[PDB]
Amino acid sequence: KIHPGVAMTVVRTDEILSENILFSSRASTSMFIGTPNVSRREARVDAVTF
Amino acid sequence: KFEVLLGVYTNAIQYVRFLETALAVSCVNTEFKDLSRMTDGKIQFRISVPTIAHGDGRRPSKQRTFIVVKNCHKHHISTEMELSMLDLEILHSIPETPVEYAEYVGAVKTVASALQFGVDALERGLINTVLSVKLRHAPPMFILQTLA
Amino acid sequence: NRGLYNMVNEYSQRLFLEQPCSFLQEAF
Amino acid sequence: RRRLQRRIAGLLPPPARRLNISRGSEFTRDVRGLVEEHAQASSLSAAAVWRAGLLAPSGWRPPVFG
Amino acid sequence: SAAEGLFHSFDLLVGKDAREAGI
Amino acid sequence: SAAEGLFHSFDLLVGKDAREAGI
Amino acid sequence: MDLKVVVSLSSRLYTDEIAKMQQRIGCILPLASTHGTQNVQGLGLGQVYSLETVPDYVSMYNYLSDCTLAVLDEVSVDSLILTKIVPGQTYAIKNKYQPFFQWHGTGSLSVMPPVFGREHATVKLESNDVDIVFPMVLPTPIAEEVLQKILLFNVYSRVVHMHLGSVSYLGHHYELALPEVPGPLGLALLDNLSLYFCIMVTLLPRASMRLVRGLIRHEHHDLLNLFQEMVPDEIARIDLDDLSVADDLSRMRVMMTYLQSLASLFNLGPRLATAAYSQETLTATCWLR
Amino acid sequence: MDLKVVVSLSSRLYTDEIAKMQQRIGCILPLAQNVQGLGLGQVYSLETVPDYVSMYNYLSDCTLAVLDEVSVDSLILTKIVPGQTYAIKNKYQPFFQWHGTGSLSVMPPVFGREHATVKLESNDVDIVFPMVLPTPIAEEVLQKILLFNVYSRVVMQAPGNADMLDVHMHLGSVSYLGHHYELALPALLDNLSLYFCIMVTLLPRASMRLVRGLNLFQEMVPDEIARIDLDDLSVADDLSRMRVMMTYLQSLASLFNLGPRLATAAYSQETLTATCWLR
Amino acid sequence: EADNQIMGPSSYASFVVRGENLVTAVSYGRVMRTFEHFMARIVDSP
Repeated sequence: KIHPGVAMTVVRTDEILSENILFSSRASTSMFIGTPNVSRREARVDAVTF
Repeated sequence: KFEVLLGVYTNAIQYVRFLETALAVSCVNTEFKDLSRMTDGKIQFRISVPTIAHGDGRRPSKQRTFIVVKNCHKHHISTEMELSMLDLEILHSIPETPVEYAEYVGAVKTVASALQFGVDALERGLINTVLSVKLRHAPPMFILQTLA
Repeated sequence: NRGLYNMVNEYSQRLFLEQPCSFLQEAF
Repeated sequence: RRRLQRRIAGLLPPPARRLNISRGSEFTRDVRGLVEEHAQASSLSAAAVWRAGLLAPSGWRPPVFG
Repeated sequence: SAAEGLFHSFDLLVGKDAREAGI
Repeated sequence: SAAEGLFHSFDLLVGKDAREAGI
Repeated sequence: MDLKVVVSLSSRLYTDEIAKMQQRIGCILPLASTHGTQNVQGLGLGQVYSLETVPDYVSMYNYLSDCTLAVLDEVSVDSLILTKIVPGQTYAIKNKYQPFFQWHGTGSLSVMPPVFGREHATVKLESNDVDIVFPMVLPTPIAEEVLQKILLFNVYSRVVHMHLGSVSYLGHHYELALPEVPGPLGLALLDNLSLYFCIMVTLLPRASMRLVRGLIRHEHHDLLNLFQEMVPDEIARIDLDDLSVADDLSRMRVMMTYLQSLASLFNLGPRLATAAYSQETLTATCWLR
Repeated sequence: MDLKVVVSLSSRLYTDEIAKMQQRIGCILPLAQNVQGLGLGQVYSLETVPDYVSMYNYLSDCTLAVLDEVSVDSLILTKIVPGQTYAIKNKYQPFFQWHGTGSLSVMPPVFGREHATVKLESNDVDIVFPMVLPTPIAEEVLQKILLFNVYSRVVMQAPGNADMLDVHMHLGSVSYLGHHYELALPALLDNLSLYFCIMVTLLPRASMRLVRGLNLFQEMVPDEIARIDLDDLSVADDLSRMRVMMTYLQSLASLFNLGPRLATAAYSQETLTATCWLR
Repeated sequence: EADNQIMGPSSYASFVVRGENLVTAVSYGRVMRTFEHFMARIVDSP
């Protein structure tokens, strides 16, 4: 327990799982939502996948 | 012969919409219905600034209308609906017999259930894209409070 | 430092970030 | 021109199916068209071999030439 | 299970005149 | 820009039956 | 394009077998034929890897190279449904293999014979007398050292061997079973390697010996740690020659072609080029390289 | 299918940056979306030692992308698939002619970092594009930089056996299909050279162990200087030597497989592009 | 206190039979009407 001639300043990161709050004012963005396309992918005899 | 009375428990699932949820306050959402008609990614903003009538200096100035341009982001969500084959075969051949009306109603019920899971998945992807483009363009409070 | 300068002058010219504390390069 | 229109109109990709989730009465007729499309694109008839020629542009690739 | 070989004619809903979920 | 040589016949208002502002 | 194989059983699959096959959904299975409806006796790797004979992995590598690959999507009574793997489509392959190698680097995968043992991926059907073994899917940096351990056990059977018997990974060490005899085709690959080496030993250069001599006597790299500060005499008697550039340039061109031929020889088994692996969903969007 | 991949540029690009990105618009580049690890620029950074083998393993691991359009904030680029083709161009400042060669090799640029790069002052990254070059030129420059690294480190240790001008006369020029190119020969390429060196040093004892594994047929083909090593060596040392040698042999063979080998059909020298698919 | 009493049912619930309505088919309009009722209930909540 002899103190050396230097001084150490120990640095560490700390990962913290926080819980944010999101505000967004009335009519902030504007969405142009279109009618979706449907495409029959799996032409199976057991079950069809659209 | 009635041989057992089995009790099953079907899970109750909340089917959400983008208008029933409450972050539709933030977004004025429209039915464009053909997004290929807008090929230009940039939307022209015509910000018109008003003016205060100063009589003291007599330095009269009309309104300074400046124009910035801003990019329109586009997003593309895709889910799949699993409709079985035999229920679609029941759904095509509409019957007239009152004993096959029950099998038709069962096929309609399971096809409507699979469609409802697909539509609910799309209306849960809309909310996810809206939250993603809200959280992409949201600066932290400790900068925005003193900046704005 | 260029991120701080760009954000502060970008908000000034108007009238993205991975960590809020990362712009202020000081430890606590 | 009539020969050319009759030749182009047959050699055309079929349009993509729409489901208007927003409206009520449009969703029912659109899924009606969906099941009427599957039921004639799957069964043994001439309708399911008529569907294979439209090619719906992964499966077919026009090659390169030297 | 219980329905390892049995058909079912109908079911008994838990007093739900318009709901299909539950026991 | 986009209207570098084009006339415009009309515009499409964002469901605003009495408002002229917005997209 | 329907890419879906319905492999049908003759007999009824019991409930524990249904649970054991439902535990393995998304895994690679090699098929016998590429067609729409097949039988179980011929599904998987069991027809080349049987309990009665020795585990020979080199014929299993060429079997996995030749025959098609399929992923397992749906298992039910009397039938289990598979999806083929063609070039031009992106497939979801989940890591359900018992020696767990984490795909953190999103490296290119490799399909292996079950070198780590049969009985963890042996999954057994008591409906019909067949044994479905699932091939090991694992990245190619592990695959090259597993293949070199397979090739080196047969030449180090004569003359510490626990290091060659087990595998090395970042997190863990797993035990992979070695046979006392490799087999006919493993001996054929070792024979081809021996002929390649006994021919290419005379077509080695002379200049790099001067590099390794001056580097041993001068500057120790981390890569120069194997010699334990010692040089043999064969290096010296091939360094009693003078150096030119023309014969070395022709020798390095034939060395380029021979190293390409060795790249052809070592590259055994199918490889899968992963893109956008999800560690939380534990599946990977892959296509055939 | 929908294949248009965009990348997120933080700062807007200035005019000279637009010109330098337009100059090499036809070339391909890898991919990691982040503009930080967008290509090979994180191995060619000033952060790491420019090691060839890790660069090659990263280039063979991650996917490639040919870019179509450049803007002040976006970079339109399509990634590579094994299914279909893309039209790519030869926009590399070491210019190698793609006249009629059916194969193109993608390797890290061994002709200097400045020769195939764009340095972005305004942004956070300095991007580089790999060398897309015909495969006999690829194996020839591998020979003439590998042997030049060997014959250079040898005359740095002992300059009494070889000559620097004697190796610089032949090992600085490639000659494929009548075109005569010059090699910018200056560190780099030292780990691959020492890997090859370790391989050809331990390959005598490797060949002896292999011929003793299975008689005078395969023992006649070594010459007398290539045959004699004494039969006394420890078991653990021999096993670790064989394992490390075969590891370096497998890595060196897959490395002299030149990575993602592109194939072309119709090279149009008027417009400097060729129809290119992945093989 | 938001209240001092709550409204609840005065009796135990009774198991209702569903699934065995053997009433005959009315017409094609009946099966098309129940198809439109089931299918358009996806987009109409109340």
